[PDB]
Amino acid sequence: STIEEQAKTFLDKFNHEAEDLFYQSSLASWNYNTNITEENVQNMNNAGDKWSAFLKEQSTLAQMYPLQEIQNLTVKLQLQALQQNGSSVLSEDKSKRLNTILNTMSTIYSTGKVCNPDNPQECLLLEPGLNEIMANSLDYNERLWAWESWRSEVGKQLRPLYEEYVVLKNEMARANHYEDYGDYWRGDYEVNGVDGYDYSRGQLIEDVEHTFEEIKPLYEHLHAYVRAKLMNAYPSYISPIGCLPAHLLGDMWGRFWTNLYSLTVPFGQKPNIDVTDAMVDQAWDAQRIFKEAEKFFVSVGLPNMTQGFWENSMLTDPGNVQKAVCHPTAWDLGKGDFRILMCTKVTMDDFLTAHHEMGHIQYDMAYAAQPFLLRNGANEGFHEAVGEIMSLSAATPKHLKSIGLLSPDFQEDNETEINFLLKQALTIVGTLPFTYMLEKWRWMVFKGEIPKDQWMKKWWEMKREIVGVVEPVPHDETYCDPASLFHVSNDYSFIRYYTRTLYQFQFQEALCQAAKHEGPLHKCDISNSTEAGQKLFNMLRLGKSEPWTLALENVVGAKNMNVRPLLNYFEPLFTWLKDQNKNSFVGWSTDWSPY
Amino acid sequence: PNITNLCPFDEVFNATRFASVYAWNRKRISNCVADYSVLYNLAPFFTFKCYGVSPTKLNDLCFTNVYADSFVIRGDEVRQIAPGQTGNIADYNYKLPDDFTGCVIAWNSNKLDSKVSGNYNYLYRLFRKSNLKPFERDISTEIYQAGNKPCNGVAGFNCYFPLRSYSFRPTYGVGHQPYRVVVLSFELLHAPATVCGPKKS
Ligand SMILES: *[C@@H]1O[C@H](CO)[C@@H](O)[C@H](O)[C@H]1NC(C)=O
Ligand SMILES: *[C@@H]1O[C@H](CO)[C@@H](O)[C@H](O)[C@H]1NC(C)=O
Ligand SMILES: *[C@@H]1O[C@H](CO)[C@@H](O)[C@H](O)[C@H]1NC(C)=O
Ligand SMILES: *[C@@H]1O[C@H](CO)[C@@H](O)[C@H](O)[C@H]1NC(C)=O
Ligand SMILES: *[C@@H]1O[C@H](CO)[C@@H](O)[C@H](O)[C@H]1NC(C)=O
Ligand SMILES: *[C@@H]1O[C@H](CO)[C@@H](O)[C@H](O)[C@H]1NC(C)=O
Ligand SMILES: *[C@@H]1O[C@H](CO)[C@@H](O)[C@H](O)[C@H]1NC(C)=O
Repeated sequence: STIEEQAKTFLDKFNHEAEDLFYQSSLASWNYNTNITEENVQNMNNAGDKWSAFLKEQSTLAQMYPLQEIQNLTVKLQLQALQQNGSSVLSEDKSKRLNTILNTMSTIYSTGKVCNPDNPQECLLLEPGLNEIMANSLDYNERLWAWESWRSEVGKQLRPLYEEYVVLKNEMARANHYEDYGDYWRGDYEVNGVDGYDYSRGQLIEDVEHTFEEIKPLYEHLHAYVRAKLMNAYPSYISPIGCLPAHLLGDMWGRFWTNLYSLTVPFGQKPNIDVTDAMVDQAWDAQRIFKEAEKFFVSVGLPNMTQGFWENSMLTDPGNVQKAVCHPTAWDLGKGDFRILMCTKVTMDDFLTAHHEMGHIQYDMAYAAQPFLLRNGANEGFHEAVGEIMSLSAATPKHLKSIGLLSPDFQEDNETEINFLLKQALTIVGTLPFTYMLEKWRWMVFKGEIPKDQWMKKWWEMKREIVGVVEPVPHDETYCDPASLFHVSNDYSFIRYYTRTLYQFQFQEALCQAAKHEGPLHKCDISNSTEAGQKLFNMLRLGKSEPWTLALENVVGAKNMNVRPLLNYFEPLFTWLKDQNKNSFVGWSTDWSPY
Repeated sequence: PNITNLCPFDEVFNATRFASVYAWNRKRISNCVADYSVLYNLAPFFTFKCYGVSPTKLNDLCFTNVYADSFVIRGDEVRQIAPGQTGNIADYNYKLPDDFTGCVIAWNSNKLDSKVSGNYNYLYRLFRKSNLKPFERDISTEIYQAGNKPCNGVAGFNCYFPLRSYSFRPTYGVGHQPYRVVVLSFELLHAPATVCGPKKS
């Protein structure tokens, strides 16, 4: 009779119809992704169309229930998720122009081909070739040519597109009662109505700043060490007092530093902990790799895999005649159907990635009892964080000695721990200032704090001031140098990686104190510990029903982002970096002294 | 003495098609010999939760009438076919009394009741104004009014068709695979009890 009971009945009918239509859409996307054929393409298109039209009409019927007279938090959360307009709040012409802009950004990024002048008979694409020449080459002018050519071409073809994109997304967010599109993206962390666990959209930026202020000394030491090692790589071009040149970071954009492990190795004479040779000698096929990951997950106390998981997942590349997407993806199709799309090779990296995607699947399996619109992570960081903690625990030498990949006579001295922690730092600590810089530039350009003709000058100054990376040559506003990255060009939130990185080590400390680990944090394994699995499954069972602050309090006993677990993880590497930066200069100058 | 005339449990269990849970089939069993040892000795019939009577002494206890209620539900709602349980099936589709003398039998039927396109021949009632009485069958397709305005037979705003379909597919988890459920209810009346098990020589 009341509005709340009307909302409950409407949500029951929506949940039933949503789970059927979602299942058909996910099955058709799966059939396209494991079998790239044009009838699968049109099946995926028809099911996606019927799903988007279903949510359009159900959000139209969902906005007839006002939220201010609803007192139940779960019904309010489901209706808040359902009533989001998205791009539908605009006029039809502006919405069509926005989808046209997003599609042509996608086609420019996917089909962006940049090659050598005077050799046009074939040219080289970004994903096959430019990634290899950025990650493997040691030539300064070759990396400079590839970097400047790709950013020049992509920036001149993408700058007015981003110029219209920021205005259209700003109009979309201000029509949706948000301050800007940055506020719309920060709205994923917003918690309203729960006493003590309240989290605002505006608070996240100072929280990120408050975490980054304690990130900054460790990164500075790592930056100094990387600069010293790049001085070994490039003798005269890099300055001791200045920033790193931008095209020497091992990637196209400087997002990850993990391609510098060959150049920046602490102890090259010591071997690595690569167990690929042990898998190929003992003939570890992909099925038994996933069986070992399942054994890890039943060691920690989580439920094992479904029978339909083993029947329906394609864990091996099928062959030449059938083409499939090789990207590792965990699929929650709905109706208790869980699959992994993974073209497994017999390597340690695919073993760790299998642990990561089975952590994704376990997270999806646990909130199956939730209503359909609450079947997600509590925020966007949790879903990847709970897979990355499994990738952390499976990569330890103790776990590899446990499952027979690593010999029991293996000596774990401090030098291999230092170089393992430096590999993890180049993957993890290296991406944090780039992520915070990129998101804070996007937040100010959506806010209008950055003027329109001052984008590159502001961006490069922050890259000098935050990340400590200098441009090779100055760039004017004919260029759009942020937009060369995949996430910004295709309308993706980027702060999820920063929050995932923090939540990863927070969850790792909570599980390792749950499992009674008596050593340093990077040695820790959560295997054979039921209490740590129960402590984690208390958060996995919630889904999106509770605030992410409450889920964090369920795991780590804190309701806010903490950076102390991450620096506690990298503590012996921090002491080692303090030891070997005595002769070198820690910190950078914003001057163009390197170049 | 020499025993013949077995009860038609083959027509109940080994039927090709079961009814929906909202229109659950009720078959009365009278004037035959009822061998429950066949049902116990079949391994695909996984769930044999019997309440108010022991499964071992079913062959000795004789009853006046045996009611075999047969329907199809999902995996997760098998537990709602029990005394004192609640949910969509217990409140709105099939209700068991608390003083229930009889057993429930449930087994997976993913090979029979699931199609690749999806099976839509099975329906459950999602919305009822009141919870059902025990052993009550509601086959009405009247529009459910969740709001204040009259529905007038048109399923518009706050007016829903009360019956939703279980879209069974062979690729669903164990909690969403189709489960065929037969509920045996044993009743005794002042009439001479004629459904009994065989007697040994
Ligand atoms: C993949 O698609 C082709 C297209 O005809 C089909 O013949 C083949 O059976 C499909 N593979 C699978 C595993 O269904
Ligand atoms: C909110 O509704 C759900 C079912 O929709 C119910 O289980 C829960 O107890 C309700 N919470 C409150 C606080 O009323
Ligand atoms: C969605 O857009 C419609 C159309 O302008 C509007 O009436 C409705 O209030 C919007 N809903 C929200 C939650 O902003
Ligand atoms: C999962 O574990 C249960 C008991 O722990 C077992 O009965 C079942 O067969 C297992 N399933 C798989 C696929 O290993
Ligand atoms: C490892 O420990 C030994 C013994 O204390 C010490 O001499 C050596 O310097 C340490 N190496 C590193 C890299 O910490
Ligand atoms: C976990 O338990 C299994 C079985 O009891 C055992 O084989 C394995 O070695 C244990 N793991 C560790 C790290 O001891
Ligand atoms: C149904 O068919 C099976 C197949 O072996 C048989 O064993 C059983 O006796 C039949 N009847 C019943 C009532 O299950």
